[PDB]
Amino acid sequence: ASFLSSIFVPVIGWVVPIATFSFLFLYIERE
Amino acid sequence: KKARVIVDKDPVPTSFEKWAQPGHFDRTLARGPKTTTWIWNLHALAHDFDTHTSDLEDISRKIFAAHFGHLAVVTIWLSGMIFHGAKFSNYEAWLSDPLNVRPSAQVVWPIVGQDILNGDVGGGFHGIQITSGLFQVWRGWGITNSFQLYCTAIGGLVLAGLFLFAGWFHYHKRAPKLEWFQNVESMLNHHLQVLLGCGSLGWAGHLIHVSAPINKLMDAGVAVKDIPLPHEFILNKSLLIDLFPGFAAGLTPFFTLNWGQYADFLTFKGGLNPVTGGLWMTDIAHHHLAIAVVFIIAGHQYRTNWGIGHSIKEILENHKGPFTGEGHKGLYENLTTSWHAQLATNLAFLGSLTIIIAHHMYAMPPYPYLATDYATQLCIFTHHIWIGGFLIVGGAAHAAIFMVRDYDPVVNQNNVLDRVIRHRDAIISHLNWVCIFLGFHSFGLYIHNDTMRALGRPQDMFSDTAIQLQPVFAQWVQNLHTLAPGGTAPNALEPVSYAFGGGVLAVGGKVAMMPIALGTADFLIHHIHAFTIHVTVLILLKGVLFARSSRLIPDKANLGFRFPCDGPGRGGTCQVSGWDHVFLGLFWMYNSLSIVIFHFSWKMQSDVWGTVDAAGNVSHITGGNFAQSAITINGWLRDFLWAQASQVINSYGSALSAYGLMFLGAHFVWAFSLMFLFSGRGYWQELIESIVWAHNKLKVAPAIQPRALSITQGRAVGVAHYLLGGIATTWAFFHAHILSVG
Amino acid sequence: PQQYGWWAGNARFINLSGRLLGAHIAHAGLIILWAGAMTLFEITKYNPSLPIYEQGLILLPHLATLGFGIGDGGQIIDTYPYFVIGVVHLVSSAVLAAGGIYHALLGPEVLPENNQFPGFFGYDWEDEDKMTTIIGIHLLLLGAGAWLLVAKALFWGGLYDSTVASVRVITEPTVNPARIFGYLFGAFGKQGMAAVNNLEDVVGGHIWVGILCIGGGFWHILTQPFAWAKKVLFWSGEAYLSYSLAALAYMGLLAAYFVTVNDTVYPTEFYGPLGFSSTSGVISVRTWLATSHFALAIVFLSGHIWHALRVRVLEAGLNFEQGVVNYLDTPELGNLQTPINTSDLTLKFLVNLPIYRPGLSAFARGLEIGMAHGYFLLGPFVKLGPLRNTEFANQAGLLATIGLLLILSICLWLYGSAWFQEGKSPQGELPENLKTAKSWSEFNAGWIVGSCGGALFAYLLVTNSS
Amino acid sequence: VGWVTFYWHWKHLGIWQGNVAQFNENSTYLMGWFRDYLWANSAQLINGYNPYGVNNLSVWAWMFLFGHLVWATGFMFLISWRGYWQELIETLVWAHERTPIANLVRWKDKPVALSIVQARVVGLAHFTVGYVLTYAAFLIASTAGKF
Ligand code: CLA
Ligand code: CLA
Ligand code: CLA
Ligand SMILES: CC1=C(/C=C/C(C)=C/C=C/C(C)=C/C=C/C=C(C)/C=C/C=C(C)/C=C/C2=C(C)CCCC2(C)C)C(C)(C)CCC1
Ligand SMILES: CC1=C(/C=C/C(C)=C/C=C/C(C)=C/C=C/C=C(C)/C=C/C=C(C)/C=C/C2=C(C)CCCC2(C)C)C(C)(C)CCC1
Ligand SMILES: CC1=C(C/C=C(\C)CCC[C@H](C)CCC[C@H](C)CCCC(C)C)C(=O)c2ccccc2C1=O
Ligand code: SF4
Repeated sequence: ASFLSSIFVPVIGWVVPIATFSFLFLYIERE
Repeated sequence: KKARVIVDKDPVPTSFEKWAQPGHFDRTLARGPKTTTWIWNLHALAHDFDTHTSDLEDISRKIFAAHFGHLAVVTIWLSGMIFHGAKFSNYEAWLSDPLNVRPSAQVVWPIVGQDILNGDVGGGFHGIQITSGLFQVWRGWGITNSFQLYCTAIGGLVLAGLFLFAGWFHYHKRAPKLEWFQNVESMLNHHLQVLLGCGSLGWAGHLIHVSAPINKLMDAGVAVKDIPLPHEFILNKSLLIDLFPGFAAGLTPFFTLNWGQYADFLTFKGGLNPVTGGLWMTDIAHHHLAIAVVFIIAGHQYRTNWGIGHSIKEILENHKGPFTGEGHKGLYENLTTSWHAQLATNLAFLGSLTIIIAHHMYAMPPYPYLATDYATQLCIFTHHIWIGGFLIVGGAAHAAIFMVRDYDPVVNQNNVLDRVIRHRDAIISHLNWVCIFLGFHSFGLYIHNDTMRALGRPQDMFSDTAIQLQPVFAQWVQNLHTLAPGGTAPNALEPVSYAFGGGVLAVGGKVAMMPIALGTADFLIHHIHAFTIHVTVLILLKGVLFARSSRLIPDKANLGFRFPCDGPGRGGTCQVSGWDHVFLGLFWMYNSLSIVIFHFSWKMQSDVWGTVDAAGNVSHITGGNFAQSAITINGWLRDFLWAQASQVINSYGSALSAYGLMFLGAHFVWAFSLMFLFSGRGYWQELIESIVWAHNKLKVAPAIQPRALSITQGRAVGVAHYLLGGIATTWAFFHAHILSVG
Repeated sequence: PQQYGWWAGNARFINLSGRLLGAHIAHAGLIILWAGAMTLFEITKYNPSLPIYEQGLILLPHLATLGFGIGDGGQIIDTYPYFVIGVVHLVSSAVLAAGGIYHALLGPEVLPENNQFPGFFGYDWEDEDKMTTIIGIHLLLLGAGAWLLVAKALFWGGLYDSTVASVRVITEPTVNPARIFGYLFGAFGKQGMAAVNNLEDVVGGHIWVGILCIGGGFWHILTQPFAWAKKVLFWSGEAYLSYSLAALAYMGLLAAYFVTVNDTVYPTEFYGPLGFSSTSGVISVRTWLATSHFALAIVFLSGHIWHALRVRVLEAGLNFEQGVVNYLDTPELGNLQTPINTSDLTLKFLVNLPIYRPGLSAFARGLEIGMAHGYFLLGPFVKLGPLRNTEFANQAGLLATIGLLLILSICLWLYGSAWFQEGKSPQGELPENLKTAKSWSEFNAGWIVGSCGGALFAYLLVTNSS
Repeated sequence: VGWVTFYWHWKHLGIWQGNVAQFNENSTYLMGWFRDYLWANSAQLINGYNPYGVNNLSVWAWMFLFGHLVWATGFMFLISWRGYWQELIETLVWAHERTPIANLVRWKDKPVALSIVQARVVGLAHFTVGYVLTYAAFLIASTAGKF
């Protein structure tokens, strides 16, 4: 189960920020 | 026209009337106080002579008289230092034993237990150990007794008296007209030839006739009582011949260009006297003679009353090229109609010179028994760096004051000053960038290193044992200066400084000076200096270039030099004034110089200073920990601040206890400053309202209505206590540490 | 002419051919005088006991390497060859001196241009053929001079060799192009052309140089300069001077490097130990030659820059009174016109970058930009990464690069998504074919493909460095 | 809360080490606090990492310096006020517009210096975060180091 750390920590570190900042950027610039 | 003495007689009648009329000098202040803001404004405007009167002649007279005043207080101070040397010191004991006895010229009175501060300083004397280097100055002067200091002190009090009289006389009695003041060519001639040239020739005289002989005998181990008085070397030539055979030749070799006949008392030795670890008096003699000649020649450049010579206006006007339009045309008018333009220049370059002096005096210790007095070395370096940094920021302030008050568009159209104003966005944008680049690629390397060390990855660090950043250029220059004697300086025996290379020179057991090797820690700290200087310049240059206007406030010149803002509009215009850029530049000057004196302190203690074994092995004060520690912030926190603060914090119940108290006191004054800097007037005026209510309630409400400090004064008080507290802390730190280990 | 002051007095006869000629023959004479007179000056104070390198004799080393009166172990046994050479120059100086003073003031101010033989020597700075023929004519004499060194090295005695410390005759010159030109490509050492370690490559080098110079000699006299040369170069008389100064500066630095590192063509028995060496306090001949000609190369580069920038200012129709800093024809606009932002070089370069270059599709712009950025971005990741000192340094670096380029691809998609909002075109200096949502998608597709490719290509070159 | 927690911690450190005397005699003058509490108990914390290696307090040593950095960063927003920054950002806007390849890209939102109130918010946050992390690091490292 320890292997989940190798999946989740990179996701919370990179995937989640990129996805969140990408969406929020597109939302705050929507006209 | 011709330079001539032209003065008005009895321009200002002397009377105590105006002494009894506080704020007489300003029309607004003359009406009297209504609020407590008046009391501050009185002191704030006191020496702002441009606001007293419009007349440039009256301003010039006030400035000339004030200077005699400042010369008088400086002479009183220098006379006091020498008097305290004559009366309340162990100077004579220290002459007999320079290496063992500790210089002290301040004795404390026995009251409330403060006599503890009178520590055992050697020479059967109890007092505060002095770090001003006065003993090394007086030894260099060839002063060998207390009577010579008494004479010099009294002489000073008479000179201070003369300076007071001069200032009163040249204001109240015979005040020069504006014509006199604007003879810049005559002033430069007299100040280059007499003040500097004849001063240097005069001093060469003293060195050659008094200092060099007396110091030579003291270095030969002759007892102070056995050494002849300085006049006996003039009256009895035989004594002087015995030390310097070249005097046998007399003055004929000078007039017949047979100057080699003086090669024994006018030398180009280089390095340091091995007895004292200071520069050779004979090198210093030849320096001051050579300086004197170059100055006396230099000060025949400017045309006065005989056609021969340059006019500075014509020189300036002729220096223009295809990038700079009219070039330096109109700058002569700026520098001869604005006192602020002269004060800007003179503060900028005297400040820059004082920092050069700091560097040149540690690397080439000019006084006998200075190099080994590690307390004096650290303190005079730090002192002169600080004075330098304040003077430079003053330069920028008065440059901004000139731009707001004294700048004329008509005089300065398409000249270098006009054209810098026209690309000021390009200047500040590029300087902004280089500041961020230097910040990232200097400080970011420390953060990289801290993180790598913390993650247990020393191989990934920027260090000598990891990813190296060798300062190859500084390393190459050190080599060139080390190879200079015999090569590109054939008639030099040693290098100018052992800092560049050559051998470890040691006096007593201790290292006077040795080569200061540069590596990754020296590359990193040099790029921190570059960073912190470029950011200070960004702030100050932005202050001067945007003093008159910006894209935000077009009419900023109308608001003046010192105004708090132009209100919360345009998003908020807090600290747009040239004054507020000086305010912010002071913090960055403080930040910059703090890291300079910390760099000096740690590098010297780890890599230069220390004891020397009979075999010749150098054991440094902090055992060369700089290379591996000074490459992380944690290393600075631990191995510098934490480690070396042990002496100041453990000083209570000893002669250094005062530094322990100053250390806390200074930490307090610093923290107190944050009240003024972080808060605003609005809060304090509303608090004063409630306090005024209570005073009204008991019928003790003052007629002079209490007001919270002005927005500008809040900031002025803030930065004042911040600098005082911060600098005083380091002062107490440096002393307590270096008076224990050094 | 008359606008130039006495300080710039030699600029008065730029357009006057006779004075300019007379000046060149006169200065030639001055170089010959020095070469000849200083050879005698050095002969007069040669102590055969002490070595040459720590006496301060510079020309005798140059005569020594050619093998003029030397026995075994680089020992100067006879000095008659130094004297005959010294006097030959020193007399040639007096002949060239005469020629100098004649063409200066006694001769005509302008060399006449006509169909007669005296007409041939006459020239104009605009007629490009005549200068090209002069280039070729003097190139034949550079070739001739290189073949005279070869003839000295092969037939007339030979050259001194530091391997055996004797004056061996050369028989088998290296006529291999791959070997001789390999020096230009840094094949046989890091030092390049200054990495020669035998006379066989030196003679071989001067064969190749000899035939190239003679080959170029025939080319330039029989051909006029083509339309591509007609556009890229400046054609004022000061433009040619600035080019020649760039060459002299390059040659000065070349020889300064040669003498510093090379010991074959500069023997240690004559010039002294390699690098910068001082024996018994005395600075070696090598150090003097190296450091002087290094300093003169920096000066002659400063000469190229000065004369080249002056040409570029004059040809732009700008004077030095109004200057090189102007306004944008609308003074109240932000920017100023400067040689950094408005120079034809700057404008031509920027316009021709893939982002601005006409006739590139949105994809092709992205692709070229991608390839460039993807290529250089590999370096930092490979060489400074955490796995830089492992077997996975290149592979780690490549995956990092692809990684960064994928986030940069998202950044592009975000930038486009933000701006392209139904009709409203993006602000900023875009090309006309990147002002639609589909064109921006193509540009992003271009960037991705380009950047991945650029990274992959750099990786294939890095991993196959063998 | 600084004074409250310092007091709580230094009194307890004495009690936990069976050395109440230290607090009892040195807590009556502020050099005692400075030396016997801050200086004395920083010893292990700041050696969490060093040239010789790392231990389990390396993270607290790093957070300790992080706190000091975030605190100090707060001073910038609290001391230097908006008008300075708005004038600086104006030149950056100029430079972007005039840079030949960079001026390709354009902001949707005009760059402006933080508001007067926002600067007090951001300044006070950096100050607070700095205050908390610095003491959290010191409190934990110094106690966990001894115990
Ligand atoms: C919060 C989570 C997080 C995680 C899990 C990582 C993980 C990593 N970082 Mg760290 N990093 C982070 C936050 C994070 N970072 C932050 C906030 C900063 C700024 C303070 C940094 C600053 C930093 C630097 C300066 C460096 C790292 C490096 C690394 C790598 C070192 C491991 C190694 O030596 O193998 C070697 C591993 C590789 C060469 C890369 C493996 C493949 C990559 C991760 C992705 C491949 C493409 C992917 C499939 C798709 C696109 C990317 C993305 C959208 C997912 C590792 C992948 C080092 C590195 O190697 O950079 C690339 C490095 O030099 N990081
Ligand atoms: C520690 C305290 C602190 C710090 C870090 C800063 C930082 C800065 N000051 Mg400020 N300043 C301060 C205190 C501080 N100041 C105080 C107390 C005052 C009141 C006097 C000021 C008043 C002031 C003035 C008047 C000016 C500055 C300017 C600057 C900037 C200079 C340019 C630079 O070096 O950028 C580089 C950035 C740094 C060195 C910060 C650290 C960078 C880290 C190590 C790298 C990034 C790591 C990572 C990628 C983080 C993100 C990842 C994460 C989100 C996952 C810089 C951002 C100047 C400026 O803006 O000119 C350019 C300027 O003119 N400051
Ligand atoms: C701010 C300066 C700074 C610098 C220079 C470095 C440098 C480095 N870091 Mg460190 N780091 C830093 C701050 C810094 N760090 C900070 C603040 C932290 C957070 C605490 C870290 C945390 C960290 C981690 C966790 C790791 C690193 C690592 C590294 C190394 C590899 C990084 C890498 O591959 O990036 C690649 C960089 C680029 C792709 C950008 C290159 C920029 C180019 C060269 C600019 C070119 C401009 C050009 C000259 C101008 C135009 C050209 C013209 C022709 C048009 C490298 C030595 C890694 C390592 O392994 O250490 C050895 C690693 O694992 N760093
Ligand atoms: C420390 C001090 C002091 C003192 C000081 C003094 C004591 C000084 C002095 C000074 C001096 C004592 C100086 C002098 C000088 C001099 C000079 C400067 C001279 C010059 C000369 C010349 C220039 C010459 C010329 C000539 C002639 C005449 C003839 C022949 C020729 C000739 C050219 C050689 C006092 C008390 C104030 C106090 C404070 C501190
Ligand atoms: C000095 C100078 C300069 C220059 C510099 C630079 C900029 C450098 C860099 C460089 C670089 C930056 C380069 C680059 C290159 C690149 C390359 C060479 C690429 C390649 C690529 C490829 C070939 C690819 C391919 C592919 C693709 C695309 C896709 C698919 C896959 C493949 C692989 C097939 C300039 C001009 C600015 C200006 C003047 C001065
Ligand atoms: C504390 C504080 C105040 C309050 C401080 C004030 C009003 C200063 C008042 C202190 C002086 C020392 C009062 C002196 C009064 C009498 C002259 C004392 C007479 C008694 C003596 C003779 C002993 C401000 O007004 C202010 C304004 C703008 C920004 C920040 C701040 C700020 O931080
Ligand atoms: S907060 Fe103070 S300085 Fe800023 S706009 Fe308001 S009154 Fe002016």
